[PDB]
Amino acid sequence: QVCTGTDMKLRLPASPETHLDMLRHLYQGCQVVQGNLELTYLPTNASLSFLQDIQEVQGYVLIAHNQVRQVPLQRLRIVRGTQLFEDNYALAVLDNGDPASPGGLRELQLRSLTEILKGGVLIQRNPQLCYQDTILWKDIFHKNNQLALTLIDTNRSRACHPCSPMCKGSRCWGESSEDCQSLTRTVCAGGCARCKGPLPTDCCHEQCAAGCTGPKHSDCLACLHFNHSGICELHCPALVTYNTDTFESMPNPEGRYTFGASCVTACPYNYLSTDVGSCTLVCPLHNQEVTAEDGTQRCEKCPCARVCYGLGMEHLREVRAVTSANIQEFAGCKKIFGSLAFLPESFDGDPASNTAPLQPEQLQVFETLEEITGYLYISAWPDSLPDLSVFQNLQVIRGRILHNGAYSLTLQGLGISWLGLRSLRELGSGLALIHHNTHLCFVHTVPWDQLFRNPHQALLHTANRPEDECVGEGLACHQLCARGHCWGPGPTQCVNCSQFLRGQECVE
Repeated sequence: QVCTGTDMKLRLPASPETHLDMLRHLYQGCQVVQGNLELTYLPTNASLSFLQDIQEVQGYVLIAHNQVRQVPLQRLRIVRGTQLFEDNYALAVLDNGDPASPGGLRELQLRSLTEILKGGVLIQRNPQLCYQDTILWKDIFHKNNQLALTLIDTNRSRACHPCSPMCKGSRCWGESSEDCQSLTRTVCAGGCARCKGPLPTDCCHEQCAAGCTGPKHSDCLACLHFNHSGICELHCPALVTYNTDTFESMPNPEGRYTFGASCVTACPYNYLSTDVGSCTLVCPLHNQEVTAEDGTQRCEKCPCARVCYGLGMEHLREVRAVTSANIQEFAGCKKIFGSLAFLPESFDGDPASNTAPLQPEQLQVFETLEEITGYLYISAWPDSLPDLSVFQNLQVIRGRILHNGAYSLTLQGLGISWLGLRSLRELGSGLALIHHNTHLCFVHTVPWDQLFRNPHQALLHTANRPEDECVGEGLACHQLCARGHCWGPGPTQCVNCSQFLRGQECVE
């Protein structure tokens, strides 16, 4: 039902051939996307039926470089704009069309889109796309949307039928009567932000987003603010309430944490239950996470300890890689509050600053690491290291921060023959992708279901050592391994032991 979004922008996928699986696993059956929704570089005949469910995007929606003729986000209603494309646009459709039939997105058919809270719209360089000029974008933009700006590229290369004859004002996202625009703001009596029609009787409860089916807080089709068990309120009920006479704090049985635009009993697995009554991925300043017995984590106020940070956080916020210059900052860590990334640059070095290449002996810094808050991205690696022994003691990747916003773990272009991640027990989020590691095997030897914690997790893989070639060398899990399942060759690599261990080897 709820899944996170992505942060790829216009970056090409590392493995385009796995792109549809990436998207299917991340979004199939997801109605609400935390963060941004991005579809970039899809093929003409791509199958995106799994995205028919999305109703809401917290951030921006980007459709770009897609030759996909149809992108059926027909249930999308609300784009919140909490983060914007180019820091300004809630919606962007870019580069759709070729330079017997041509590819390129033809129409958007967003029959459901009625609200943009923040951010503008960009529909540019899309020679095969029509009806981007047939929307009353100012109605969609919310009353409090200061960037109610739409830029349309009308230099089209395709002849199109005018909007369905059934569209009011000829306002549509397409040629069908089902592709016509609904109006929720600029048609509202009394100047109310949202309504379901032209009468004062049609004004929606203030707490409603994108319209309503009636004036009650239970009639909102979506909340502007928060959904408390179907009830829209301007805030979630205080997690801790106050005494009638003294106003002293006391637990609120009706108290909830704010999650997205919903109120929850407790924050979802791998989210932080902040003491203030909110759900985060990252604790507020001067609050540390505390792990709960139920798999949730909570943020409580500290006088804080020194904390290990990874990429995308703090002073490493603008740093996209682990290098020989910053590898030492992970010394002594059990957990990293951020991501790790090993790029060819990490291992090639960078003469611009006379920085030495990262050496394999420096990767030992992660041997004490049990948990990664963000993602682990390895697109380079010493070939002197046949496995990932470096992370053999890694137990958990929370993946709150994903690579390109999609992967909690990606490995590509390595000389490793097996992974060997003996201690890995959990993947909190995102997908994993392994590719173009033609020496690598022990891919199908670890049911990945044992590490996954939610319905949107999957392993994507390609261009690894062919399974047939690997087993042809006699490479298989030791018969002593529980279920014959392992991370690599040898009894030392068993996912579990049927008998007992000798050190890490399963023995009898």
